[PDB]
Amino acid sequence: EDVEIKPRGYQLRLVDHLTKSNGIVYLPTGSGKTFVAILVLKRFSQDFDKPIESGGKRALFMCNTVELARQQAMAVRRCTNFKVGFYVGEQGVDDWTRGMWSDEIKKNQVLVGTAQVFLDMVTQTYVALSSLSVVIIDECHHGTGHHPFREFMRLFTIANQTKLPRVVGLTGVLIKGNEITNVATKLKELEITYRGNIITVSDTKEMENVMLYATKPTEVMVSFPHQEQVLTVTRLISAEIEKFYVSLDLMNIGVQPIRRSKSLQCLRDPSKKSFVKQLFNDFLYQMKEYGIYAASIAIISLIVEFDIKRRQAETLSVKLMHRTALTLCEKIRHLLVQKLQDMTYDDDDDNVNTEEVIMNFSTPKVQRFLMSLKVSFADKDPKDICCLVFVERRYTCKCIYGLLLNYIQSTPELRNVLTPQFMVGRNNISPDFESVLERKWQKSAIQQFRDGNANLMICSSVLEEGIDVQACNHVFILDPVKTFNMYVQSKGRARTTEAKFVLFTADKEREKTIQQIYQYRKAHNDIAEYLKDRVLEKTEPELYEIKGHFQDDIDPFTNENGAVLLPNNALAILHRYCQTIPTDAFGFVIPWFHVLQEDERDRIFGVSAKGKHVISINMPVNCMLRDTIYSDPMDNVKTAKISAAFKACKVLYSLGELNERFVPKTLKERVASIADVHFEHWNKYGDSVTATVNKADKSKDRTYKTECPLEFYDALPRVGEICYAYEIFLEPQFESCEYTEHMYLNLQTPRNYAILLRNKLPRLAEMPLFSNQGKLHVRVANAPLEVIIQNSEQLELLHQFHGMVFRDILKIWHPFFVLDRRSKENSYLVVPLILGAGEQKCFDWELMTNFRRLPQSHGSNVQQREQQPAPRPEDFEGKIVTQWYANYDKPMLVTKVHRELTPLSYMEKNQQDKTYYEFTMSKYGNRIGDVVHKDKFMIEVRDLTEQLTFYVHNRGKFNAKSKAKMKVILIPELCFNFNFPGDLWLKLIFLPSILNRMYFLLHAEALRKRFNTYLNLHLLPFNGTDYMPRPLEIDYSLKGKVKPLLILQKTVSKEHITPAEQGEFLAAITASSAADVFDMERLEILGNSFLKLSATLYLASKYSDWNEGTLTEVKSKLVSNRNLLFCLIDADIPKTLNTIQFTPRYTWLPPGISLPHNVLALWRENPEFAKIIGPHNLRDLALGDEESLVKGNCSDINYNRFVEGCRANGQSFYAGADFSSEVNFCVGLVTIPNKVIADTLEALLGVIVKNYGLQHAFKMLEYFKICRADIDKPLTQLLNLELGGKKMRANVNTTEIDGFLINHYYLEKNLGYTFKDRRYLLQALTHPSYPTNRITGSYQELEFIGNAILDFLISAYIFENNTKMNPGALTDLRSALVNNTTLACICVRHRLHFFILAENAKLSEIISKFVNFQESQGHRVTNMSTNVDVPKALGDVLEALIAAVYLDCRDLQRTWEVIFNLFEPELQEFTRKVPINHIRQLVEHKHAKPVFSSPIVEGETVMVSCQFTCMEKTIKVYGFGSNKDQAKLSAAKHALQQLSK
Amino acid sequence: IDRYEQVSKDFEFIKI
RNA sequence: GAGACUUGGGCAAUGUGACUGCUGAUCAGCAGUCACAUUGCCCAAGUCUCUU
RNA sequence: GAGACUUGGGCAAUGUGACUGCUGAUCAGCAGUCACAUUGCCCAAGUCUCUU
Ligand SMILES: Nc1ncnc2c1ncn2[C@@H]1O[C@H](COP(=O)(O)OP(=O)(O)O)[C@@H](O)[C@H]1O
Ligand SMILES: [Mg+2]
Ligand SMILES: [Mg+2]
Ligand SMILES: [Mg+2]
Repeated sequence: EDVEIKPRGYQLRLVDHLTKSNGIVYLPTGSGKTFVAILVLKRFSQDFDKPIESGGKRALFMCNTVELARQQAMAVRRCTNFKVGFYVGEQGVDDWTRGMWSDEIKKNQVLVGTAQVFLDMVTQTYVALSSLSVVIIDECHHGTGHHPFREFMRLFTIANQTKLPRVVGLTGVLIKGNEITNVATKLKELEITYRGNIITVSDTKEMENVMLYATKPTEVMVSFPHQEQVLTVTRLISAEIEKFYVSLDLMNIGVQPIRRSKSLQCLRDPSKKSFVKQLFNDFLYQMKEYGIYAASIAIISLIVEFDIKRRQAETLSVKLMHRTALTLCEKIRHLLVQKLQDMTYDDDDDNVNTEEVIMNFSTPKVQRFLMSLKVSFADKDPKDICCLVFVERRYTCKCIYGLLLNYIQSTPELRNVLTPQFMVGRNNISPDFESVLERKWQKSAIQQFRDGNANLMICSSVLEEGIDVQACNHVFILDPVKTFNMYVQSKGRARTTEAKFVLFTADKEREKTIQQIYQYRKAHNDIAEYLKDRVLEKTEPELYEIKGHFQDDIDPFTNENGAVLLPNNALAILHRYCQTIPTDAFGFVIPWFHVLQEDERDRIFGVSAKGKHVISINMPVNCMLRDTIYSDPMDNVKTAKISAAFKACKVLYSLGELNERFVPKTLKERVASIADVHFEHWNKYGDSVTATVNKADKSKDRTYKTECPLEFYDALPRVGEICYAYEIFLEPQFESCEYTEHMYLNLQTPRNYAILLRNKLPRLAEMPLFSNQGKLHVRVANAPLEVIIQNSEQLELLHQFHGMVFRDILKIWHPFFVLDRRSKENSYLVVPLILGAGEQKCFDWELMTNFRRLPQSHGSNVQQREQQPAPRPEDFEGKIVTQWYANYDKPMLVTKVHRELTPLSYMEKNQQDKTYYEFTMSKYGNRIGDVVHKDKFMIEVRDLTEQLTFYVHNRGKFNAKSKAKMKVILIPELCFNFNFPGDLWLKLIFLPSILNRMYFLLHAEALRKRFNTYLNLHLLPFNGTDYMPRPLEIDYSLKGKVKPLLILQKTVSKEHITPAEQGEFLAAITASSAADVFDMERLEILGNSFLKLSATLYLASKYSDWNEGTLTEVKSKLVSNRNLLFCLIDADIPKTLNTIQFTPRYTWLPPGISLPHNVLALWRENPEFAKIIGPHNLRDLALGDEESLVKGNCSDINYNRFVEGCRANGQSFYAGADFSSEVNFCVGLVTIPNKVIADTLEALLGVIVKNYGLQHAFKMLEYFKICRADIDKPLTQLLNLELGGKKMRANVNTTEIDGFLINHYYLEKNLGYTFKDRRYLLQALTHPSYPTNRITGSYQELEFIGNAILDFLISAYIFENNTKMNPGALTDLRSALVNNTTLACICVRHRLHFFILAENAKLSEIISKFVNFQESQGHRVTNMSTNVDVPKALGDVLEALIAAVYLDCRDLQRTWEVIFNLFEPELQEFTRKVPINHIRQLVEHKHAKPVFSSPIVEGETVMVSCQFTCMEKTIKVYGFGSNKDQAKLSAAKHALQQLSK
Repeated sequence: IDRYEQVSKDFEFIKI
């Protein structure tokens, strides 16, 4: 700070003597004793930085008050180089640990704090006492009796009596109290307390120059008459006041705890009854003392404080009494002002009239005060005025201030110069008069006085000690001096020169006053006489003095680790420990004390304790010990009480309840009450409640295997069985045009290909199939045709036909495949059927007996064609051909026959005036010598498509394929012919797309049967059912009363349960990646919404003794995707999900064909070779035809090849390469991510809720062991699930309701739901700030469930009423409709803001300004001028109130009716353009990107500035608001308006 | 009593 | 009345602890959804090869 | 009917940004209710030694 810190003429020898032994300094205030304390710290600053465990030390600075603690903290920070710890209670100290304390000790070389904080620090032995080099004691004159200074000083004896810290005593006045006679008897008490000699400066005369900084002011006194005359109105009001006292004694407030006198004498009225008595007593005291005009302001103070107490009252009984008291104080004010106005008829000069009425109605004492002030100041300069005025009581200060403002305003000579102020002690009275409690004035009155803003200071005894103030020029002690120390220090507050000390005394009591002042003068002169007359000797060897001084009280207790309990500290710790018990409705959390009667003393301890009092301690009804403990015989009631408390503490600790710190023990966890019964199935998967994964996409993508459907396993027919054949119908939808002639006619042909099964198949609905010409509808025969394998060779021929079909006619084959007859996974056969006897179709054995080996296309020479017979025209009609001269082996379909055309053909568009013979000689004449059969026959042919996955909807477009296409004609003898009919070929192309829907349709049928069996639906429409065909999910982007909701209409009725269509389940199976016309994503949103509603309701019903915070933080993990994944894995469903895109050419394994069995064995049973063999090794297994179509396994050469494939992978750069991505389909494994699986879980939920209603859906949710059943009763409906308690219902009867519901029918006139129980309504309208929350609760638990209710109702309504909207807009629409702001607009439009009950400062006017904004804006939904804060409470009020409406009838239809009546305009305005978030809208711009600055705290508001390149200009705009999230929206609001250019 | 009794304006700040 | 001491109401000042309420900032979790940079699939317009 | 090829359009699987609806923890500021503890003070009553 400065180098002028050189010590005064005394402090050097002061600290020199302090070094030798303990000392106490007595120097007057303002003489820098804090500085000499810092000097002592400097002298004892040798061993500070070293740690205690290494022998280091620190220091301790003791304090008295938190304000003085801060003052000394600043004083030590300004001129020290060490580190100081500012330790104050009600924060940190009660929550710190030994590690934190030790670490602070390591850094802090010295500490400061109040006395009890250090007491708890040392007695609990955070650090050893010897760790402190010195102890600094302020206000050491308090170090007597049971004050904490003496208690701490007691610890020195019991501690290690070697290398003790030094103690220094500082006090402006050495003695506190009136036992000033024989002050030598008082000094030695404090001397032996610290066992150090008192020291005072010897050269007082020479250092009186420095003492001029604390100059003695002149002492004058003012004498006023004290005539006993009182007015009539005082007697008029006194009788009524005592009448009110009686009436209050007759009040009927609720029960109140035990309250009686200090020595446990007769009972005393409860605090809420006696506080008003005390207040009125003090008001009457002020009125009698200071005058009527004083009471004229005191009564306003009573009004303004009773209003606060009424506002802060919780029970309704208190409010009526406080309102009666307020009306009484209003009457008192009225009559006081009536007296004022009955006076003041003399003059019309309002200023002079006010001054003269103040002079008149003032009591003579206050009149003398006023005119003494007037003559002392006399319109001098404001800077010349700086003083303290001390009165006795706090309300005295307030009333004196209130009258002084009016007196000063009534005098122009003092108007511009006096600025009064007042402050008081701990009982913090409001510093305002005309306003309710809304003030926030951080700068306390001491700082205001230090700034010079105020010049005259009114204060109680709060300012007499400790607080450092400017050296004021005057001191006026309005109230009589009563104590020696206070007089000494008050005369010390006129610290400057030429100061004046004014005392106001009564005329008739002036003689005793001067006598008392003279006695005080003699005492103050005699205080130094003991030290001046003291015999020069040390203060050390008399340890017996200290021993006797501290052994008088009750002996303490100690144990291991040095923890010591102070017997004088037992009451606090007992009350704290007994306050941790779970209280009843009115259970008492305090011990009950009952002094034993006179002759019970011998009943327990004997006749030896007749005069020694004994008291029993009664534990609470929920204590660890329900018994009682009795006190030791002690000579007084208070010592008996403390002894009983100490013994109770000792027994409680010896029973192990209290820890070594003696602090009450705590609680560990609460959420784990349910985290064991709901999340127990994770452990078998390696997961737990507290385990989470956030790296490497672990627990996000998992490899799964698939199982064939239950109706395809072991389906391969054998000899001597009734085989079943289901034919396939392909119905053409596209019209018959020139382009669609073949695809129509040859697809309507009777010939079909069918499936032979050993099992049964259900009725599978028609599904669409999109091909190039258009869409095809496929249905399977309902009734199979029973056939029997009557020979092994017939089965062999059928199986060879199946294999060669898949090998050639579709080319869906791989070299390493083997014709399968052993494995039963998805194994079956496909066989054509033809008319053999009547309409029924038998086996077309002609085909299978011919096409064992498909006709191999080969070139024919002229000699061969010369020997080749002439083909008939019928030999090609409907057959399949291909050209052998060309390198192309592609099959070619015969379209039109030529019986009327010759090879020297006619003209064409391209080869005009040319024949086909000339064209073929010109083009391919190289490999044709001549056409030997050059007559009477060519063929008109058309090629056929190669695409197989006929799933995409738009691939079959024809708008641009409508253009002209060439007509192609070929010569027969140059094109090789197949006897196969293209009729069957065209249908056989579509096969894999049929099979990969049959697969998942059978899976969906199995799941449908399971979920109709578990929910016991086996009714009529579920056995003789007919399944509606496949629907199209158009929204997959691939091209007044209410209408009752269809989602819930199937809950109270059974006729409306629509049968669960198999198409819905198939949609629930197929993921997005499969890319079919239908998907699960639309049902996803509804399923998730129902899951949320059900989980919230279930948790809020089972745990009605929990808060919504724990409910949310548990239902988070219950509904989390991690939970759904493991749940559905437990359900073992993933074997029946459709994800992959159906790549048939590479991954779709043929049904009756698989790679060799030995390969399966030694590659699937071996973990070491699990995924080491890559597809490059697999493709090299080009086995023999007999090695792959009959034998069924690999040869030795192929054996070595595929056993060395993995080794070659391990000796090349292929080592470590992934061989699982779409190259592990051989074993049937599939890799699926978690999102898909969870989405299918609640997609099944959505299907079930849509078709079967809410009730059946919630019943099914039980099956997934997520909603655990209750032991008392397994589970009930989603409705009538009885929930409620002390947080969902008001805890008051019907009589108290109207006192909290001023208006109810006016809310009814708009809501429309007559409540049969208003408790829900009251609990919904009760804000947390409202005082009843401590006993009744808040609307939080209700908003939590109303949120889910409104969410699900809105989600269901938008789902059902809009059939072709993707979730991209569905969630946007519901979020816009559940956004908080539009909820506030709904609240204000329907005028629910009137009834909402809350009490907070900013909330008082935020609602009013928002409703004014809406009314001016015409109820315009923002979904905005001057960034007005939205009152987020109103939306939460609706959220809780919807739930309150629901619970009153437990029906959802009524809630939906009310919600629709509420939202009718909104659901017709939002559906048009679905307004989105404005920040989102701004970020949606292509190039006008935003960038937002940092938060700015430049004032009470916050703001952020943004930049956007509008018209490629680097513009900058800014927005203001209360919070960052408010300005950011408004900043965007301005910016988007700027884009209006 | 109808009204208080007024006090004399002049006095002395007598030393104590 | 002095001294010793007690009781009851009252005054001023000091401090601990419990409880909930409001606001602002920071950190992280849950469910739904959207915009910008990577592969695959299907089209618009146009060029070449191949097929009459 | 296919391939090659360009420009553009549309849809689905990775990395950033941001919105909605529940919330939690920490820090800070402000405010309420209640209990208890210590020093000193006057007022009224009472007991004893004691002066009268
Ligand atoms: N030797 C000194 N060096 C520097 N400042 C001093 C010295 N002596 C007194 N002061 C100043 O005088 C003021 C005295 O006030 P205070 O410290 O409250 O007195 P005390 O400590 O005696 O109560 C302090 O603000 C202090 O800064
Ligand atoms: Mg000071
Ligand atoms: Mg999902
Ligand atoms: Mg809310």
